[PDB]
Amino acid sequence: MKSSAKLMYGPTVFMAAMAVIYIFATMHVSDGGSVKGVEWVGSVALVLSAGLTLMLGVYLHFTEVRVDVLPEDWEEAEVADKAGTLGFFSPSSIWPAAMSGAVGFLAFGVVYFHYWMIAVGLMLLIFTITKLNLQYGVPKEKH
Amino acid sequence: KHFVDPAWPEHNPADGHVVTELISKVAGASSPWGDDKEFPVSAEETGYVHPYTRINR
Amino acid sequence: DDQALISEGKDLYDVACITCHGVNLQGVEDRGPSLVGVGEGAVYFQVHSGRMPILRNEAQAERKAPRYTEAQTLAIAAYVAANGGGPGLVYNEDGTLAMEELRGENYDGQITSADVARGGDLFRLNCASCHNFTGRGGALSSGKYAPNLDAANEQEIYQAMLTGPQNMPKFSDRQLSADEKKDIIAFIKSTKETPSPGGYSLGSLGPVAEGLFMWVFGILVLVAAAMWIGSRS
Amino acid sequence: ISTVFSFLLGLSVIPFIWNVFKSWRYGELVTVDDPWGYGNSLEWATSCPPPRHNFASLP
Amino acid sequence: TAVAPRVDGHVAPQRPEPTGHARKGSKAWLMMTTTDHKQLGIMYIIMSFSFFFLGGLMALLIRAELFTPGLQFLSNEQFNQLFTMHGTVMLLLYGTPIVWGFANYVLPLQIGAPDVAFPRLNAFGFWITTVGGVAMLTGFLTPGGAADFGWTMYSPLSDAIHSPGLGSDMWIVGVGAT
Amino acid sequence: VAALNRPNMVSVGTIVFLSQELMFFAGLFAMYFVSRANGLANGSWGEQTDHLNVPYALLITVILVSSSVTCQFGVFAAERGDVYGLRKWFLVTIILGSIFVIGQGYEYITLVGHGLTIQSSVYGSAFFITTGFHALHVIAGVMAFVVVLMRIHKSKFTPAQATAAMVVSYYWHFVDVVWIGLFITIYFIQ
Amino acid sequence: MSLATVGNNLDSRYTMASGIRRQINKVFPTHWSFMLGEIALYSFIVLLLTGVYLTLFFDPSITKVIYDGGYLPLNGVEMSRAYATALDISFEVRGGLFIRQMHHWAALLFVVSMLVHMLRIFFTGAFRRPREANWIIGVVLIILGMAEGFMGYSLPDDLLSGVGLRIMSAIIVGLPIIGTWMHWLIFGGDFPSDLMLDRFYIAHVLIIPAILLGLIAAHLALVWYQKHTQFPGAGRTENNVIGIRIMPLFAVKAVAFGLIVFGFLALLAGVTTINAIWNLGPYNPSQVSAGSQPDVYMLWTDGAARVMPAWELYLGNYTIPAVFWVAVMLGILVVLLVTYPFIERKFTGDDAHHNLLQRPRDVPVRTSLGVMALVFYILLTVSGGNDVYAMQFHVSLNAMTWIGRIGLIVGPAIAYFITYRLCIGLQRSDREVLEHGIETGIIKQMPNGAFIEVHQPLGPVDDHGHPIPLPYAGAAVPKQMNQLGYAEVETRGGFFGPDPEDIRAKAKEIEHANHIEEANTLRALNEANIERDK
Ligand code: HEC
Ligand code: HEM
Ligand code: HEM
Ligand SMILES: C/C=C(C)/C=C/C=C/[C@H](OC)[C@@H](C)[C@@H](OC)[C@@H](C)CCc1oc2c(O)c(OC)cc(OC)c2c(=O)c1C
Ligand SMILES: [Ca+2]
Repeated sequence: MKSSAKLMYGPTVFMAAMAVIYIFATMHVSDGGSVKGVEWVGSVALVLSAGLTLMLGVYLHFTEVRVDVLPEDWEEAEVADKAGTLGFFSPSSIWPAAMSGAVGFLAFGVVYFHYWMIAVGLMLLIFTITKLNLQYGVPKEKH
Repeated sequence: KHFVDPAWPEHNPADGHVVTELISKVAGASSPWGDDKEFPVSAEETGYVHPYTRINR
Repeated sequence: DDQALISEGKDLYDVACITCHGVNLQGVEDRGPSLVGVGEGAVYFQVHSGRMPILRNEAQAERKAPRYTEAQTLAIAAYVAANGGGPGLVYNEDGTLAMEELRGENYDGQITSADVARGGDLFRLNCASCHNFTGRGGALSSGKYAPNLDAANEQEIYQAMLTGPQNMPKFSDRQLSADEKKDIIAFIKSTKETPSPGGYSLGSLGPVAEGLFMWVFGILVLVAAAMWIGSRS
Repeated sequence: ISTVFSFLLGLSVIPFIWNVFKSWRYGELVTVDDPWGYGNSLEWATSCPPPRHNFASLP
Repeated sequence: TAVAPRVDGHVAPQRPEPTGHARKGSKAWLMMTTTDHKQLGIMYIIMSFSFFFLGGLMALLIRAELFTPGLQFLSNEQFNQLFTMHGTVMLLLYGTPIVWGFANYVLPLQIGAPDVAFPRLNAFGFWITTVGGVAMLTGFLTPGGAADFGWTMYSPLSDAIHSPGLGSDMWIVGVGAT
Repeated sequence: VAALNRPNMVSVGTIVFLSQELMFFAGLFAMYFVSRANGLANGSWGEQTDHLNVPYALLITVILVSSSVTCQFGVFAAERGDVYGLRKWFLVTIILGSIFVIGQGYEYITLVGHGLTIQSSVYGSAFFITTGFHALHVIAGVMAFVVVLMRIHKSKFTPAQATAAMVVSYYWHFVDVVWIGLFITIYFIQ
Repeated sequence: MSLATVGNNLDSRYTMASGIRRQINKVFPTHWSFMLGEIALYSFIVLLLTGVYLTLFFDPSITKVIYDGGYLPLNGVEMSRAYATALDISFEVRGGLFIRQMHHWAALLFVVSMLVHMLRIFFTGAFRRPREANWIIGVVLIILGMAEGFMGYSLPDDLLSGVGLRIMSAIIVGLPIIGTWMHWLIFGGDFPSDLMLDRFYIAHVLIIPAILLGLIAAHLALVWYQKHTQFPGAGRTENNVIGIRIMPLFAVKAVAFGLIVFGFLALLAGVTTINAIWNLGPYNPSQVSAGSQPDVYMLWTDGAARVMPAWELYLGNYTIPAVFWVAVMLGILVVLLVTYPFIERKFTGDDAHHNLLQRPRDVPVRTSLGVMALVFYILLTVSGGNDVYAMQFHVSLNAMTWIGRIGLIVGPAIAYFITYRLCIGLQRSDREVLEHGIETGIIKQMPNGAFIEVHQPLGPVDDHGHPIPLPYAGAAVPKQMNQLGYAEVETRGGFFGPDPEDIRAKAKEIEHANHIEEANTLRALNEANIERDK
């Protein structure tokens, strides 16, 4: 995954440049349609955005440096090079809808700010995420 | 000597680890049923006993 | 003093109240009523509790965060009271605006139980029909409701009783004398501030609350127990 | 003028809903992997509709 | 480049069945439980076009009331609620979910994958978007009505001191869920 | 004959998710800094940071970084295939995270005891929104560690459970970093 | 130990051994939902004990008295002796509030446990021949439980309870022709009456509890006699029972579940209020409250009273009040419930003798009818508390009564449709796995490029790998590999370290051996069943 990891440095350099430019400009430049002073929202936003693209670019690069030459990253790969297992995928699950319902109960409790609704929604949410994450591991019944 | 789980694959010790945080030996998620397993098996060795049910008509 | 107070009140009125109540407090046809003759009590209740300014017409204006300080509220109340008087605020013997001293007619440090016992009957006859036993609230016609009596301070309870806000009836001091109002205040604040002896109150709504509690979660946990003890095959 | 043509633009969805509904259950059947003929992308290398796991074979 | 052998007994694989030939009960429990990216994509697209019809109906009420100078059937409040919710529905319940629905359907077909990476997270995304829509539109069921501060929710007009109805909260949690 | 090394898919998904959680906390930090600018425009900010308690904050910082070291020891245990080392270190990490959140709750209780609240000042609003959202993220992290311990209790320890443990370690490292940054802004430079 | 003597006496005097031996070997199936009836039974036991306790401190008289007692915020207030002794239970008796709280919580749990137990009986089909008598007894029991709870909360003579007595009296006067005469019979006069609370008292403590105990005794005797039903499953036929014997397993399980229900009701009794009668004040015909609802098991009746329009008949010098049609509707529902096995016999054409339950997915009409009746009952319950709904979620109260009216039509229809299709979908999902086997979730790429998901057949296979599809047997079909056991833990030991290897290997050996033994037991039993049908 070379090109994917490497193309995250375009926007990283650009957003860092725009961050420093915006910062110096908003603190030093004066025009009649704004008040001079560093604008903190855009400052923090742009530097953290460059942080996000830095994060992905660096992690994906640090992975790329020790993955083998895969057939999907090769220009003349034969279709039989990926023959074998591809991986495990969930065939079905009721718990995504369950989680959406838990989050719905939580959000309506937050709306009305009923304390019992917030408590029950948080309980439902931890339960449904737990049951999602225990789906393919529940024991066989021992009776 | 240190402990290894009985469900853990055996491996070439020069090849590092079965899995680590950056890399795996599979493109998707590893299976809960152990990747060393090969499916299907015989129905006899799943242990499912298919019932025989007759209801009164 | 009072003329500087009336100046401050007029200036605040001119940039916050003048679109719905008019420059001479006469009212604007479908935006707001006339304020001529409402008194300082009406302005105190409405502004201090946060009900004014209304910012959209509906079935009922709601209590929200106040837009003006208490001093600013009293400035506006002075200015409105100059346009034809009305009922005023309850001041204590020293001259401060009365607050915890209204907690029963025989107040002296703590609430006395005779006041609570008479104010309970007064509240259960004149008030609880709309606000439920112990003042948790109730629903009226077409999106209207009687609020929860927790947020109101003692002055606001008194001025609510005097001014009859929105669909609330008026209770003059000839109808419910001063002592009967103070006992109603004592009862509200006793019940609003005494934890139930039998554990969690479940909002004090009445049987629907305990219903929901049991008939969902109570039977759910014992179904969980049954599934723990029994077989799913 | 704007509102008159707005109601026209609102009527525009009536043939669209009817076309979707009718064609979903009585529409002309597709007998080829690529009924437009010149599909560039890989989705036209598989059947209409694809099987559960998309590809019965890859080119 | 390698060449395969002309293998014996070869016949092309079987074609799946088109739509409209479904037996009853074939999609209810499947919809509720599926992690197939492409059924999920069809669900996304149907959902977003239904919301398109809702928001557009709000827009046509707006255009009806702007037809002539006076207020013929709407109030100022109701007109404000209408443009606010037209904007929110069309951007956040039609636009973004139809983007992700088309992506869900065609993207694994375009790159040559069998599934998407995280199937149950895909299912979760669909259902949480639907719940966000339901929450956002639930404000209209109040007596005061929906939110009426424009889809931008400018402040201090969005503060509780200046927009106290419950719909103003519902709008927030709606966009959050989406 | 052997199989090729590929990117761990679940790790990639977790890192993308943690990038967007960093972008969540961006906004709260921006709120803080706008508030701080307005507060230093008349020197009121310093009088509100005169309620802070830097030694105690540094203490719970030490505790949280120790817990992150602990969960990385657990990661090592997992990738070697050892359920018992993992199951030990993750419990130690859960204990340390519980200690963190209880200490932060005590910090709130004492700050409320003498002034600072959401309503009493703009400083209190910024302080409690930022530290409260972070504490909620810490509580979700310890929830994650407990659910991992359940998973490896009642399902055999294959690599599929090891990957889960490793990505929950990634999540705990993210909260540790958010704490170091939040501690550096609201306690040191103030 | 001396037991030789004890048994020798007992048997010698009563010829006892054969009978008790027949009893200790009785088999019970152990599905979890077969516990639900026990919950109601244990609730009833708690109700009797706490009830007798409360009779030692309660004076059911309507005579007025000035209160002087523990609760000082009602000192000097005139109240009936009923309300006064309720207050004295609450504040003068040590632990009295705890016991009254437990009594009321147990009443709620009693009615809801009977409700969900009846739902098991309905959806699983257990009412069918030979078990319609238990259905009839049971609907009588649940109606009597409602009536008992009404008379129970009516006794303390607080304001909220007296409003409910007022309403019941007003229902009874409205009935033609005999409404006024019925009222003067029940109450012994105009309402409120000198004998009102005393008749309610003896109904509540003696008469209805006696009908309830006699009917529970007949019910449980009849379930013991006609042995318990069971689900389809390996080895399970119409002509047997499979489960666990009474001694030691089922009896210990029942005593433990009784402990759990007792302790749960005891915890409720302390950590949450249920009827702060002191906050309501004594009864006054002129006063009322906003959210003055009855208890949850009666909310459906109140909701009926709310949704019925003002359809009143004026026949010259006479009139049939609007609230007549409420009583008609409620009566119809009640009569329909008690006569369900018989209309199902009419419309299914089945009158056979059944001992194997049905899964609710396999019988979609009954499931959909039951669900739409649950939606009907839940909408009547929610309309019976609609003003609390409106106050707390800010809906229009007029919109809420209209939601009640329009929804008692459209809601059950939508519910029937949704339920029917979900039933058939679960049904069809079972056939998918009996045809093609369990989806393992593993996706495997073939050399031609195909992605194929590995299935696991549950039965034999054809020469081309495709399974030979098994027949549906009425039982549950496993849907994931962890159900067959392929995620079971392969290490034995505590939390912080393993067991020694000598124990671990031997233990896993024993475990695998017992699994094979149990499987072969069920397979041999299943083959004996096939053979016994020739
Ligand atoms: C129904 C007809 C009512 C009766 C009887 C009483 N009140 Fe009321 N009250 C009612 C409404 C509809 C409102 C809302 C008014 C508004 O403009 O918001 C109120 C308001 C109050 C308040 C204010 C509470 C607050 O939020 O600050 C109080 C303190 C109050 N009412 C008290 C009260 C008392 C003590 C009553 C008996 C004497 C009483 N009200 C009668 C509706 C009704
Ligand atoms: C022998 C059996 C019973 C006796 C002796 C008994 C006794 C009593 C007594 C004396 C009261 C006094 C009022 C009070 O304490 O406030 C009461 C209340 C009550 N009873 Fe019973 N009872 C019995 C059975 C039942 C049953 C079987 C039920 C339900 C089906 C029930 C439901 C109630 C309820 C709900 C109350 C109201 C409790 C309260 O509001 O505090 N009782 N009972
Ligand atoms: C206080 C009331 C009740 C008690 C104590 C009670 C108790 C029991 C018990 C213990 C069982 C056997 C175990 C079980 O199935 O859970 C049972 C079975 C049964 N119950 Fe009830 N029940 C009550 C109410 C009802 C109601 C309301 C109905 C139906 C309307 C009903 C109908 C049945 C039937 C038909 C059976 C036989 C089921 C079978 O054999 O599988 N009972 N009851
Ligand atoms: C000795 C007794 C005998 C012979 C009784 C015979 C049966 C009569 C009726 O059927 C004819 C019966 C089904 C039922 O009436 C629908 C009654 C119980 C009345 C139930 C009832 O209570 C309420 C209640 O308690 C309340 O408390 C605060 C409040 C209520 O509304 C706000 C009600 C209510 O609205 C109804 C209908
Ligand atoms: Ca117009």
